[PDB]
Amino acid sequence: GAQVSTQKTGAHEIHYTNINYYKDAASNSANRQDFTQDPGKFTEPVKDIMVKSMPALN
Amino acid sequence: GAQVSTQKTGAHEIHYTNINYYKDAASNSANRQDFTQDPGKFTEPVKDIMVKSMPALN
Amino acid sequence: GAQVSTQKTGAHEIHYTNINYYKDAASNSANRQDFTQDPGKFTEPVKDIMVKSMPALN
Amino acid sequence: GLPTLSTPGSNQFLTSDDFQSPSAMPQFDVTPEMDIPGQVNNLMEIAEVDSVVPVNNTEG
Amino acid sequence: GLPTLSTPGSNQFLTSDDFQSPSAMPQFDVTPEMDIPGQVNNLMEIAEVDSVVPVNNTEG
Amino acid sequence: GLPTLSTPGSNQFLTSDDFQSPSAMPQFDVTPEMDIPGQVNNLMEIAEVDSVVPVNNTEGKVMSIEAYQIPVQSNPTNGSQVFGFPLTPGANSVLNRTLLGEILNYYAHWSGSIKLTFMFCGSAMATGKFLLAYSPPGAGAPTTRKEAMLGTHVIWDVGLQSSCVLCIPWISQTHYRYVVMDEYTAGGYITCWYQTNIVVPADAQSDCKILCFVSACNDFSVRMLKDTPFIKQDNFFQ
Amino acid sequence: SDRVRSITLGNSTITTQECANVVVGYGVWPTYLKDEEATAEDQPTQPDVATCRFYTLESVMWQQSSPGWWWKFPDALSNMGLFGQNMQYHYLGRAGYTIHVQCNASKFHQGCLLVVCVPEAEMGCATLANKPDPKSLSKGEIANMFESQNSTGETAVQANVINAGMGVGVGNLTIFPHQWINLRTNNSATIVMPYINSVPMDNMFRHNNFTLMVIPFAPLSYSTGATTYVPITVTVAPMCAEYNGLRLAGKQ
Amino acid sequence: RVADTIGSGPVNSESIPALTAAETGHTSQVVPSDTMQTRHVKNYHSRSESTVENFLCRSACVFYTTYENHDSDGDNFAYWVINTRQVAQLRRKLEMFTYARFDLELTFVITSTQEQPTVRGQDAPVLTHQIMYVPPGGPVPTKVNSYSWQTSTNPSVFWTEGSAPPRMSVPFIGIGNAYSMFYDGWARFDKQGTYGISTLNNMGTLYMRHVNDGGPGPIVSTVRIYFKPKHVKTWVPRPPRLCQYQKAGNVNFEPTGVTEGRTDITTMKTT
Amino acid sequence: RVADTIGSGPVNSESIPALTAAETGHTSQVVPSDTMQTRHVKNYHSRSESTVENFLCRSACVFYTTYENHDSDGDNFAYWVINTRQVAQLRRKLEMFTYARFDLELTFVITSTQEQPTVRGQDAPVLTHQIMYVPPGGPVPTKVNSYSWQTSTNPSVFWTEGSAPPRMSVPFIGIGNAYSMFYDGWARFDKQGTYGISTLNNMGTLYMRHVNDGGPGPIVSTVRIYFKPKHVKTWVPRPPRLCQYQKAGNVNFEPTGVTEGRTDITTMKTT
Amino acid sequence: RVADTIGSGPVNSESIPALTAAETGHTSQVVPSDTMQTRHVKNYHSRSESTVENFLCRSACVFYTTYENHDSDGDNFAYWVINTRQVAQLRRKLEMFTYARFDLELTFVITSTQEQPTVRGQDAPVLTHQIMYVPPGGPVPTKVNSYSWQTSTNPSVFWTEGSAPPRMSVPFIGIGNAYSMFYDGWARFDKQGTYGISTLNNMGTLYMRHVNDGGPGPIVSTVRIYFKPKHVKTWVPRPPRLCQYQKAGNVNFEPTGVTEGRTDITTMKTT
Ligand SMILES: CCCCCCCCCCCCC/C=C/[C@@H](O)[C@H](N)CO
Ligand SMILES: CCCCCCCCCCCCC/C=C/[C@@H](O)[C@H](N)CO
Ligand SMILES: CCCCCCCCCCCCC/C=C/[C@@H](O)[C@H](N)CO
Repeated sequence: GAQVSTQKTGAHEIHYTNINYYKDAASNSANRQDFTQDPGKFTEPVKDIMVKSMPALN
Repeated sequence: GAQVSTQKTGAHEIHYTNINYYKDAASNSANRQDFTQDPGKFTEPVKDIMVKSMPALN
Repeated sequence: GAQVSTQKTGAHEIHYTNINYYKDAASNSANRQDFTQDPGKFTEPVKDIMVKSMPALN
Repeated sequence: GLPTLSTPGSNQFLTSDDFQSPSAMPQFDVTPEMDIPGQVNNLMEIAEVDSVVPVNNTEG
Repeated sequence: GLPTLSTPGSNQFLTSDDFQSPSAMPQFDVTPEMDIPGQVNNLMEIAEVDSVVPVNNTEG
Repeated sequence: GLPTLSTPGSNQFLTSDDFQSPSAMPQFDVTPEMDIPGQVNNLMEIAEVDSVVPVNNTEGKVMSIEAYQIPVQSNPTNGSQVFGFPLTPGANSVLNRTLLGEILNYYAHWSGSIKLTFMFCGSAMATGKFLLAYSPPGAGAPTTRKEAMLGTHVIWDVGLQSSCVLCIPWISQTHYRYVVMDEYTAGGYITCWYQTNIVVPADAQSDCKILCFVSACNDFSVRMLKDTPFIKQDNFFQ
Repeated sequence: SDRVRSITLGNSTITTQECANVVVGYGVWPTYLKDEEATAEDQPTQPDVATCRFYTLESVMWQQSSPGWWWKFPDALSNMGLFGQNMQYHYLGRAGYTIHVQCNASKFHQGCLLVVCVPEAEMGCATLANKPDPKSLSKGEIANMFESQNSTGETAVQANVINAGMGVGVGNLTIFPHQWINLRTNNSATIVMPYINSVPMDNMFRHNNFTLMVIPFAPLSYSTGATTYVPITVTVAPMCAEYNGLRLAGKQ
Repeated sequence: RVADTIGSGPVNSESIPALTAAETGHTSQVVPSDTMQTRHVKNYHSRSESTVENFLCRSACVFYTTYENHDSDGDNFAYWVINTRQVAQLRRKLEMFTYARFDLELTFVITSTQEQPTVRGQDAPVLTHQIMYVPPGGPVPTKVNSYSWQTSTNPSVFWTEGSAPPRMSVPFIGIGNAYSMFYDGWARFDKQGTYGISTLNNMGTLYMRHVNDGGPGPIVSTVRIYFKPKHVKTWVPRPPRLCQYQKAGNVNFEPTGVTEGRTDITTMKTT
Repeated sequence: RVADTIGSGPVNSESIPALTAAETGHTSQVVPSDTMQTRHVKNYHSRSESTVENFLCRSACVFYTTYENHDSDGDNFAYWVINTRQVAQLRRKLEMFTYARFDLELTFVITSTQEQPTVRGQDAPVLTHQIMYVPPGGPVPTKVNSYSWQTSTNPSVFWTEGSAPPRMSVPFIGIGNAYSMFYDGWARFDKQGTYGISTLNNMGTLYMRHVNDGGPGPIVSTVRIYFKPKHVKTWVPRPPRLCQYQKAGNVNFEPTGVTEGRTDITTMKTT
Repeated sequence: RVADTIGSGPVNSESIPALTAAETGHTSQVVPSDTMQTRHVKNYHSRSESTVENFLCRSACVFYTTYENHDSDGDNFAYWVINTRQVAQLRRKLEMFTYARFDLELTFVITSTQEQPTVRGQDAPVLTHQIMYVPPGGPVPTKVNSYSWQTSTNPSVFWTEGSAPPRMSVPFIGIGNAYSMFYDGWARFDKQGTYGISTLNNMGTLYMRHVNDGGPGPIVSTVRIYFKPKHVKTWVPRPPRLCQYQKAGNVNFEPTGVTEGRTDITTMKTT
């Protein structure tokens, strides 16, 4: 059960391969490839949206 | 995801096998098999071609 | 690209497996299984064959 | 044994290495995740938030 | 790391061993083979050739 | 554990080894490539470019742009020698410092044809014919034009085309010669002689210069990397 | 035909009666910066015809003892009309150039110049423990000169021609884009240089980019009576010049 | 792979291959067949070893320094501000190109030696070293036991003696699109200040020390640092360095002759 | 990956992007295009290295202590009650978040040194150490040879000198749904007693010792402990610690200025 | 595999297998069946071990030399100009053939010893050696710390004591189409100068040294070099060397008897 992922390659111009050998998920290597991103939680917690090109205070 | 390439064999008379084990392309071995070659950049940068059998200065 | 060959077993009564890991043919193990054999070069370099049961000098 | 050859790097401890390692507590059953407001994934989510700049940082 | 266990024999240097080894000269382009008369493959090709026996190997 | 057996070679550090290694900076995002003019892929692209050969590398001239200027003039005699140097590109002072020679010096063996181009820098009113020749080893070096002429030669006639090419064919018993200078690997002699003479009208200089360039032909290749003997050091620069 | 030549940029035309070809950069022809290669986000100015035209620098006289001359670009053009004004008002800029070196003699004259453009020509100081000074490096549109003996100076550039001020064999300057002006056949050299740098754009005052070097390998020579005044003129045209980061003007 | 030499025979034409005009700044593409009678040769020679990658891709010492087990405060630990210009060899190779882009494979050879004020019953346990890389701006150590050695973020390697050269790979960490080997410019827009390649140089500092604290007998360890470019891309080739190097931060040189000399333009005697 | 800057041109509208009301507690989502003429830029920059995991996922020393081969009873063995607050570096990083959940990769660097009363013919066999983790409640050792070192259930590592940093992985062992980096509360419902983060701290104790019993010459060994969070999840980001740390068990601080100062609001001279 | 002996019976023919003419320079292809009554034998014997490859393919010491940790300048480092003629054993094997082509597997056995002016508290850290190969023409070292040891291009091996024989593989590096074991010719066309096999010999030099600089007590290390031909091709077999060797650079010999003698052509007593 080998897993083939993608290496960090760079941008203006390849895969790896991993097999887990231990019975415990804690033994696994790092999740260095998780790129989820949601600023909205902290940057726009306002209940009434807020459009940019609009008069902020009506 | 094993990659099979060709060894430097010699000419007047075979494959390898590589698996990358690291998440970063920088960890990979050398690109010792890249044989691109273009002298034209330095040997003939002249705008008007230049044929060999011809009178260089017309 | 694993290669499976035959072990020296003996005669009056099995396979191995090899994978090459280096980019250069010189890194490979020995050719201990090449059994070509041609004495004719040294034992019979005579231009006119020479049959055994025959009178050597006619 | 499978013929092997050790390479430079063997046995070093690089702080930013990333390998698997045995777990000292086999089969340990972790406590179920919850769902806390405000999860963060990238430091940039923080840098994208306004902070008050001390422009008037003179002496006293 | 892949759990491994070293066996007796590890690190010895046996003169008749047969393993792969890194090449000190990567990508070295050898000189094309030729085709020389008289190739030999087995010492027996030599032993199958007549040599003059010194039967009269007395003293002087 | 998977039963394993370590082999000779384990733990050594061979400078020309080629293995993978962990990256100290995981997930580092490199800066996008650009596209710069002049990319190079093989040192041979450089060795294929003409460089000015210091044929006139005598004594005091070696620190003067003069090292590069071959003297040529009108003479009262016939078939005089203009210059001469051996085909020992890797080790001879005439050639070893050119782009070609510098690259040869990072290697131990070389093989190929070489092009020598001669550019006449006289004046438009000067004329002359020269005989450029290459003589494989074995007999000596030619001491007269009749001797040189019996070998590989081109007869250059000065006119509109300032330049002319003597191409030196690869004639060796080996396949590769050492850059290092061995009598076994001797490569012959390059010489030039007046075929006629530099004739010029009155009120035009009779003394002219000729520049000579070198580069590899398309069959050229070097083998066996080594450090150059050309760069020393006593201790770390600061 | 084909030794003759005509080049028009802006409101300026150059004509040649006897050239070779036109050497082009490293085969690359100049072009504006692509969105995929760009990093500075502001909209660039691309004046065009007002900036990409032929500027003729001061002439220089070739004498039988001249070791050579050199000019640094963009520096040499920092005072030329609008090209110079754009350099002042902008943090960043980039451009290519068509360089046309002129030098006519007579048929009875002789000599041969190497005309090279050396990208990134860092120069050495005459005295090892110092750095040369701005002016020893570039006198603007005024050529600096190489010397035929070790220069001495406490802050001067080690200008002995044989090492081209860079610590290399002057005879190998050839791997750089170049042409020769062998009076016997030529009379001008034209070299188009694409923008070469390790960044998409750069400040035009603090970085020089490439240096034009004109070096005689066969000295001017002639018989008495022949004119002894043989100037070498240099006309250059920026190509595809764009600037970014407008603000007030100056260095600093 | 190289070109076959195609067989050619007699000629009597008005095509003149041998005659050109080098003024054009163009290198002639002549081959033997153009000026002599050639036989056909199937050439098998390859240019594998002159590929820029195989040329630069061999580990090279770029520096070394020392530090001591005991002895206090300079001696205790060492540091090096990373740069490739303090050694002749490598520096001249990289310098055959104006710009380059590549990854690196660092290998360290660390060796130890005993110093004279010996002591009796000296029987020291094996030594473990720590090398820490401090990116520009990071708090730098001031003595063998400064807080900064805790490396919560800077990368470090801990290596024990007798166990095979520690090694890592580092990406192209440049901030431009390539590493510049030359820079004919200044760091400041007013041109006051530094001039030359050093204006660009800001790759951080390495710091090394012993981990086991000082024992009775003094010990000195030397750290040799090796660089091996990998995944190489190189632009704008230049002439190889003629004059020897004088300084690490600039191109300063003593004028030097173009070649060795010989007696006359006629001497076949190779020097 | 980051955003491309989309090209924009002149405007003359009644849409006012630049004007907002920060009172809303909402950060403006303006970009260059909104206030100036922009060119198009295809941005390839990635935020790979600021991911919470890559930020915390690097081994960091969290402590170290020592013990001696021979010398009797304090000295003989050492112990440490696990906590991440005795070091500045790591502690400040974890503390950029209020709650966190993660696995750990422990690595130990163990080094030994000789002490002065030397002895002749001192030639000591290699040293083997034992580290034992004692979960809260387990019988703790009282001297180098207490019965508890038999570890029939507590996990322990036996490691020999010269053989590469012992290492293990430990799961998220918390009893809540996350590790709390802050706790504005008390341990007792009557508020008497401890207050603050220490009320939560109960992760056990580590115990180390030499295994080979004391030889002639005295030896001291130091155990450096490294923590490396893995498989990280973090909630409720907070301002980075300004004031230096004073105590390991609380947030006590000495008031400190918001930044360094400068001469006037007009000084461009960067400090 | 070998031939079966086919059963044969009585004969009374005019075909005479036993009678030939050796003058032809042709070896008779007779077998038992031709001169006697044979039974059938299915022969399973194989000639696997006499294959040229198995014959030459076993590591053989080709030389060894020594150098010292401390002591200054000859002593400090060693060098060897590669050649296979300084040892009897291997040399005689390769020499059973005129030309040969093969790859090589180098293995080095490096051992160290203490020298008498001992010193007290001598406790030396492990030793690391460096071996460098200098292709013909490369700048050669002049003392243990010459710049050339930085090996930016020459290949080198750094090996630490106690860790298993360093080993590499080297291709057929010859410049001809095969390595010549004999050369009945001269290096110069005028026949003045050297004559014989040495004219061809130009394979470079090996250089070795200690890396850790000299400690109190003197140490001498010996480097044994092993060659193992691989991927062997051999042409033109020749008689095995009779006379013992005298010189490494030529075939010079002292005449010697064809065999040992015995009392008469009638003595069955094996010597
Ligand atoms: C745990 C150890 C980590 C070690 C990290 C080392 C990082 C440094 C890599 C430097 C590569 C530099 C090569 C030189 C480039 C310079 O020539 C140019 N001046 C820059 O433009
Ligand atoms: C054989 C060796 C086994 C070693 C086992 C070590 C287990 C301890 C893991 C501790 C992770 C703790 C990180 C800190 C959390 C605290 O900040 C919070 N106060 C708890 O809510
Ligand atoms: C890092 C260590 C690199 C070591 C490289 C050693 C290279 C030398 C290989 C030599 C093979 C030579 C065998 C002998 C051949 C001679 O008999 C003939 N005279 C040549 O024709």
